[PDB]
Amino acid sequence: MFQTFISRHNSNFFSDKLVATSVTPASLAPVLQTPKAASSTLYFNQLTVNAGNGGFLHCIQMDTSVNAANQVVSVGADIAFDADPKFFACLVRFESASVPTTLPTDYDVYPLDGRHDGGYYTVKDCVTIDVLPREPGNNVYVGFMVWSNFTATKCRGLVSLNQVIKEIICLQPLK
Amino acid sequence: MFQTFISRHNSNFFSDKLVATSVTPASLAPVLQTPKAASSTLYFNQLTVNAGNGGFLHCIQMDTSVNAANQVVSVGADIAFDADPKFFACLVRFESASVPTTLPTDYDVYPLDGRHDGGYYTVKDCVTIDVLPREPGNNVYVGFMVWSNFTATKCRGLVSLNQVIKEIICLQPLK
Amino acid sequence: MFQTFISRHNSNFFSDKLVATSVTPASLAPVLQTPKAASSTLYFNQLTVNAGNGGFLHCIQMDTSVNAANQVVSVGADIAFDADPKFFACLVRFESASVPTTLPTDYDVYPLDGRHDGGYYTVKDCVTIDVLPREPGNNVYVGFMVWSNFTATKCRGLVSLNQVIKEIICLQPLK
Amino acid sequence: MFQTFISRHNSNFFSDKLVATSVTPASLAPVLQTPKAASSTLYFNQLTVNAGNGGFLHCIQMDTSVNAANQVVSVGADIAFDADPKFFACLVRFESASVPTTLPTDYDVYPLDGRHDGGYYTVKDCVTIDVLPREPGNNVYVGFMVWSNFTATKCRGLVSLNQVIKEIICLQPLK
Amino acid sequence: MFQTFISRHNSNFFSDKLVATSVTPASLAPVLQTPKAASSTLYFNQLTVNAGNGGFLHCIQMDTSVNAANQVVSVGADIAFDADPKFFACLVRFESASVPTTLPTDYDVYPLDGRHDGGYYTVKDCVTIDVLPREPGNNVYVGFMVWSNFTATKCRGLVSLNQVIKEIICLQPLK
Amino acid sequence: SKGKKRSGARPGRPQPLRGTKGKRKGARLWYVGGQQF
Amino acid sequence: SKGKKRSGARPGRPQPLRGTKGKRKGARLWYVGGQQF
Amino acid sequence: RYRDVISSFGGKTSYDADNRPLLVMRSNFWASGYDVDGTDQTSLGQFSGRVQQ
Amino acid sequence: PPSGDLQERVLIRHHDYDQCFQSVQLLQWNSQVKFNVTVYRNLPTTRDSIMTS
Repeated sequence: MFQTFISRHNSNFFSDKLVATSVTPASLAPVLQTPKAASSTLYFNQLTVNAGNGGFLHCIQMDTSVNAANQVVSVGADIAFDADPKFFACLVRFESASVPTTLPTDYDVYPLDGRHDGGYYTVKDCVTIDVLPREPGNNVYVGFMVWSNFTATKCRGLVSLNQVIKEIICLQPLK
Repeated sequence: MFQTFISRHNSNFFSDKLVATSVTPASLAPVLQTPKAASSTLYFNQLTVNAGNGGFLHCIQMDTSVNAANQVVSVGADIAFDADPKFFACLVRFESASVPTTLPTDYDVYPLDGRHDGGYYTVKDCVTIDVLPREPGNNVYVGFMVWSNFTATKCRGLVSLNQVIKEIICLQPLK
Repeated sequence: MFQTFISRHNSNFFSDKLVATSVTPASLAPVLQTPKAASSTLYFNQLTVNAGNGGFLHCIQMDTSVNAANQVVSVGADIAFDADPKFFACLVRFESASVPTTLPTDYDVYPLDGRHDGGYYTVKDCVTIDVLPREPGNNVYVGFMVWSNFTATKCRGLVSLNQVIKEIICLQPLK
Repeated sequence: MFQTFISRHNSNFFSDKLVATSVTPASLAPVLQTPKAASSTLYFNQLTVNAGNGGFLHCIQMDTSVNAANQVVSVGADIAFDADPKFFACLVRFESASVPTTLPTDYDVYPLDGRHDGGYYTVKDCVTIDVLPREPGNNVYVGFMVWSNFTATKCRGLVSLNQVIKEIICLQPLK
Repeated sequence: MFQTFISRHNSNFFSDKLVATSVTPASLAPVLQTPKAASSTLYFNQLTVNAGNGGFLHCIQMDTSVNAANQVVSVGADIAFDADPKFFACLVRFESASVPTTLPTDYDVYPLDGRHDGGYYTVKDCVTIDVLPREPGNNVYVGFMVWSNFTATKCRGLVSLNQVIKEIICLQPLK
Repeated sequence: SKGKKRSGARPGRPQPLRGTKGKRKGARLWYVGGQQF
Repeated sequence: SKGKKRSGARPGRPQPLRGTKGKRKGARLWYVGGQQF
Repeated sequence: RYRDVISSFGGKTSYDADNRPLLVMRSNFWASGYDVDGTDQTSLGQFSGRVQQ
Repeated sequence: PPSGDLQERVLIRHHDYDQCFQSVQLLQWNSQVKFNVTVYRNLPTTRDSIMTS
């Protein structure tokens, strides 16, 4: 048969380890690692989750070189909790005048079709988002967020985010 | 590889929080929040469900500016119950001469392919619906409905509805 | 992004409630409601299932106006049992000289890709079937069937069937 | 919306009942029923599985009328075990100089994307396979195989196999 | 209906049995069998997993005959554990100057959309990867890796990897 | 048989049908009570 | 060898085959008992 | 047929004598057309005929 | 490079062109031709063969 050659994520080619050992969910959701560029993969073999209500997230900054209002942003994730902390996952967009460490009080949420199974979650999707600052002198951040009424547990997995501002080339034997 | 650039929902870019703390399912299913426009995203971090038989729903109004009989309506949802209230989810169409607070006795239901997993539900789909009033002097409402023999429990998640009356533009680097 | 505009079911626009309160599975599988036309949606908020070996089904009649041997038939379903009655679901084709109330001894079965989860089942698919009477003076019926070694339990959901003999029009803003 | 009209299985239009009541898994995996032709659907409402290590399978013979090395073979299945016999399913190709009753010691296996859920399994896929005898004077058989460390249990369902050597015609109202 | 004729994996036509009976997960993840060529299918009917933190993997070598930087690599897998060792699966790229027996300290990870269900895992996907040595005088290996906080358990299944450097031909009756 | 044995193929493209009737007009057929456009 | 060594390529498009037989007619071949159309 | 027997003697029969219809005209032709080429990933190399005369 | 003795190299192996074409039922080439034959014989007509006198 033929090969598909069309996808929805297109990861980064370089992955980074999480420099942290614990997180505390809160309404001001903490950022796991410092945001960077327009593409980033984060994997963690062991993360301790403390009891708390709220969430936590992994985000990237938006590139504003191209003057186009609406752009596509992709995600691919795979998380495994030891317990079953009934939770929902979404895509969050927010703005900040400096480098953020938590989530501000003004933000938007978006639905993405994942594969909840109880402790397990997988997704590979794309969503169109308005990427321009919408308010002068601000940066825009887009992240992958997990929210629940958390208890003490543990998790492992990886998260990857990508902003479609350029196209990736690949080898096609017939073309 | 190439990027897909074709989707099934196309959310709104602006999300609203639920101004409510509890709901009581009934045969006259209550509406969670006041309907608006042709597109709306609703997220709730905490909702208390009381015991009752029936359901509840989130809906939008239909725009009648364009004189076309049949139009496409999309949904994207993600709900998490604490218990397992065996339930089914569908798309409901009804009519009302004023702003509704419950579901009238005459309505239609439609099936959509979700991802039931026990307390968890996810969907991202589109359905063609006749959107004209079908009876003079009435408004048409389309919603996302959950129905079961409910007990006392809790839920969290978000629901997004969209009516395809215009097309969304996005950046394509090759075009 | 663009909108898909291609689907697999295309429901009916009019849904009917089940006039019944119980069913008894058997090798002669009972029909839930009187068959009609080439398209029908049936929803039931409460159905009592008695103990028995066999199944039950919801069917439609086949339209023979167009002289084409093979045609496509679609299904969209969503069922929720209270217990876990290990069961399999399929598409069944049979023939009868009068209006049927059970399943005759001669019939065919077809596989469709559903989403069993334990008490839960969802599907949205299409299958090509030969629709002409295959024996003079007979009617052809196609249904959605559930088969198991049933015990006393309860279920809720909806089932929708469609025969692709005409095409549905929809609004496309760019075309 | 439009209708899909593209599929992955295309079943046979005629289904056969299993003439058997029990099976014993083994390293020489037994064949459920006599192989036939290039297309066959088998359904069984009740099958007893005895304790044993190995598997069992349902297969068809390969048609060699057309001199083409590589061809596509499809499968659609739906199985329900009463217990949870942790098992994996695959596609198996083997050769025999006479009609087989078990699986020989030389064979190949192929992966297909199913939907394991615990006692439940569903699949609808296609795989390219080399169908010519690869050794003079032999027949080629392709089957659907289930393998585990089985205990005493029960199962129900249906299995359908198809070899794509001709194309199926269907009615398209617009064409 | 029509046949799809487009896929995402395209397995090898020849499968190999695992010559091993146990594995011990570690941070230096052991390789199950000696890497080979640009395509390989490995199936194992019985594998014993000892207690340990880390993972294990099955890999192939990359062919450097064609001077193209980025190429597509496919995977199809199906694993069944007896217990539920909460784990995540990914694609790993690494480099070595000789034939490897473990995973070095420098590597990259990639997400792929699987179907975790608890003891069960299935996937069929493709990912673009840079395949040139990136450092003179080295070989590149790409594998399928499973990582967890493992205990003593058992597993069965098969794993298949493919590098898209040539295209596969198939019979099409209409063309 | 009698008298025909002719042929009828023409080259070109099948242009759409234009006007249901009319090759040669005779007398009036319809009387409504005036002009109607 | 003997006598041919010719060539046969022509330009144009491969028009579909039209009529199974017929380059030059001789005498009648079939007798059914009358005319048949 | 009776009209064949009379013709062999050298005679003639009108269609009223035989009670048969009268053929006024007859036409015959061959039907032709062209082909359409497929241009996507799967149907590149496939053709479909269209007869119109 | 071809293998075997001299006779095996000189003759054509059609498996050498398998990767050049797509798989179809009509092998590696196909043709549709009309043969316009004409023979001048000395044979009786069909009429002479079926009539005794």
